[PDB]
Amino acid sequence: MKRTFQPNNRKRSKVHGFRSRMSSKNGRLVLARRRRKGRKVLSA
Amino acid sequence: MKDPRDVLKRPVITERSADLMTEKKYTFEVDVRANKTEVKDAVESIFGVKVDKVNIMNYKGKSKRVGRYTGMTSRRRKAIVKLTADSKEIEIF
Amino acid sequence: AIKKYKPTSNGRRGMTTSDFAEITTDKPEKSLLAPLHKKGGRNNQGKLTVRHQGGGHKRQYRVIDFKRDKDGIPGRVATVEYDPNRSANIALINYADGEKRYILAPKGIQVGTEIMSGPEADIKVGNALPLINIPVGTVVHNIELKPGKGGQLVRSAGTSAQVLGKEGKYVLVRLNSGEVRMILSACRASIGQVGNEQHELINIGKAGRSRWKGIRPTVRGSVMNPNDHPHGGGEGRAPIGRKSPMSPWGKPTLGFKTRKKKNKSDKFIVRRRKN
Amino acid sequence: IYHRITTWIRKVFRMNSPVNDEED
RNA sequence: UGAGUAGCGAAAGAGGGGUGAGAAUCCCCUCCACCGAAUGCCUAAGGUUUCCUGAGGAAGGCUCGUCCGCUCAGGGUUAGUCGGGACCUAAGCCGAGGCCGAAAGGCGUAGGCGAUGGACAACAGGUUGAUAUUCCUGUACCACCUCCUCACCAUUUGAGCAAUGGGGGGACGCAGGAGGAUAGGGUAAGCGCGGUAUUGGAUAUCCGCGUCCAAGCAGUUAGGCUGGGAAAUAGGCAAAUCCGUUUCCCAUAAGCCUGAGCUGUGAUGGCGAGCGAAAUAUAGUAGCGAAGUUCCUGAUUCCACACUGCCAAGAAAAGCCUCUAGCGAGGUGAGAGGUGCCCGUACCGCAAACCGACACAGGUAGGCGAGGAGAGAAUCCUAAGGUGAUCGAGAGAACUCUCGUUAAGGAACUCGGCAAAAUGACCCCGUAACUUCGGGAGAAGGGGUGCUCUGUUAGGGUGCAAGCCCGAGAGAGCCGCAGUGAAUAGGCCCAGGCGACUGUUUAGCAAAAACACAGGUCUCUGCGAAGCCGUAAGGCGAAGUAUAGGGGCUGACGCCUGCCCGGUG
Repeated sequence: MKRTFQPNNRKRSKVHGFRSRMSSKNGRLVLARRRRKGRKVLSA
Repeated sequence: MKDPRDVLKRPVITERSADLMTEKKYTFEVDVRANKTEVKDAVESIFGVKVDKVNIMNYKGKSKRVGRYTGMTSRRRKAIVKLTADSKEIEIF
Repeated sequence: AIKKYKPTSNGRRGMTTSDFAEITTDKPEKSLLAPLHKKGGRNNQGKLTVRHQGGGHKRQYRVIDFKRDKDGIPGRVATVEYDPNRSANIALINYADGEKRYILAPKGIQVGTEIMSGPEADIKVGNALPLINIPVGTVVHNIELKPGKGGQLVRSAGTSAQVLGKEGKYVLVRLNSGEVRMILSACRASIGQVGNEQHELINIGKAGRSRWKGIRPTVRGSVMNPNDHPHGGGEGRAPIGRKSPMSPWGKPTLGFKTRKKKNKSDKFIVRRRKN
Repeated sequence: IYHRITTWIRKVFRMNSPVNDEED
């Protein structure tokens, strides 16, 4: 049966990309939380 | 800069490449940002040989784990320049 | 005319379609075609402000200058064409300029008949001349509210209007269903009621034709869950026990006036609600 | 040869139908 | 601990050898089995090397293991023509100034982004342990540029280039039916084979092969132009010998535009059944190489949304075709010389290389998809191509499951004909109540279809003939329990309640007497709308206009739909 994960790189990039978060201040906050914790891999 | 001479890296020594030596073509690694037009001006300067149809290829690096620590190989970009007939090789020499 | 279908199938038992006798050419002129993206009734925000819209057949707009701003220039009715966008049929008219403009079509028009858009034009059907020159009591269609704005009034098929008389300011008019307004005397209008009166008589006859309209089905309110609709809840076909029949929005619908008691148009309302 | 080896374990879940009936 | 107990993940393997310390599981050979409208290939998504060669093998292989999609070493994707970007535009999004909003931001022009679309030039064989409409051998094609080679012209009396502008064209729905031709199958001919020891065939015997493209050139299936010529123009922001419009001339086709696919050229080239060396690092190639016709059969493909019919009337722009505005001193018309970039190219994609914790009985566009019977991408058996689908051995207990059978009976079982059985394939006979006259209706109920001959039938398809095919109707005969013999392709007759119907609904307990629908009715709404989504701006309704929209109620159709305004709105 069909499952929730049906990958598409264009979708993952447009929705969860670094500039998708740069597009709004809230996403900048997401990046800020991403960087304060020292994550090796920001965004998607 | 820019200069033709710095564009090249090292020759590709493979059994597949040695067969191409009779094809009047010689593989060479080339900078990733370099274009085919730049490579054509390199052989004409460095080797002095007339250039015909140049082919260029890029390779994604393979994983090369060392114990716990995995790591991607650097992306090589060899080029294939098909030299014109009647032209001495400088390779190996 | 109306072509009744033999009940070869359950959907044939009631369905009917108009004769399409007025139609002459199968295809529209390319020059005046315009795109019509279907909003589906959604807001620009993306939310659906209007219930049960979209899903209909694709449509392509034909340019129509209701304003008829040009004047003194005779025209000619070359062709008549079907209009998916509205019940009224479209009739193409060739101007003496060589200009071409699709125009609203009153019934009884003939192919090749002359039509002048000017004030000096004859009463004869298809002409559009200012209200001051219009004789009292003649039928009029495509009336503008203000000059240069286009005729929002009486665009649908089979509708009509009549003049009760006129002053310098403003000319009286009988709007459909008997309502009356003092429309501006300077304002332009077109004599002769719109054709395709038989459209009201048309029977859809099946759920499938409605999809092409495309009129999406509407759930009855009592069937709806109480959280979604005021008349919801109950143990099977709940009685409209709650006081005052209601829309899903809080305003009552049966007999409740939705009019703003204060409005700029209120002065113009000489008459209202004849029922 | 390093011969490194790694093992991973996960709890997962879940069902709860629960298929239980009565008393009512 | 339960236990050495459950499980070992659908569905054929057997033998001979080989490798090796170790072989049921690895490799090779010979049989056999399964898919074959795929368990076949080709290519997206996605995975990101899992591909290849040489080794290793402790762990990951529901088991061993010399073997792996494992672990190590190197090796492997080649493009002006394929896909995408140096072209365009849709939904949608971003969005200078701007319109709004405590702030943050929201909205929206110009403009830009964005294919799932439009535009666009390369086709045939060969090659490796791989990657090939990329490398190679042939023939080509598009665009751009002149140290060049000829041909034609003109110096503002202007040869030509001709737009960001105006038109033309691109440019589009569904269904159906003739037609032309082809990708594909089969027959007679042709060429290479074999005389077969199991009774009998140099014989209406047997096996195998039966050709080839984009293009540059010619014309043809045929469709579309509705006509072309002249004059006049309140128009297509300015202009136009362009378009549109108007008026005359000639209209039975001169002319105008596009064609599939054919014949010869592309090819004195290569594919090809079969021979198959030296030997090399003994795989098996190099290398040699015949015939290459004709008829029947043909679409779901193409000409092409071309034609006809229909309603629910069915994208957008650029590339192009022209027109002037505007640029001008050297340009055009053909040959030669060169230039042509940036990314994706491996493998797995019906799957053990992905969605699923797994090497998981499920899930995953689309493009090719054969033969015999058959209406057929039904069904059964088989080509092309794959698959031996990775725990087994043997006893033949209960018991559980998947099935096959059944003496005499039948639904006596049971909440309930649940399940199962039976019917079902074509042709023909025949067909009721009721009804909205369409139906009901494969009503029901019966008969005939296997094989042989008269019969290369009667009659049709194509063909000059010759031949290949589509094929009843019958008569006479032969057989078996049997005859669409296998396999899959309805069980009906009634009587009532509810619901017009198709359709939809709780994915993962309930699909329905529920929902919805057309219809019927009430009410509201006059455009700066009633209703809304929003603080607003904006937008939906609506490129709508009371025969149009919003909301409530009722549910096709037929007969109807009574009384009450005190109370509550």
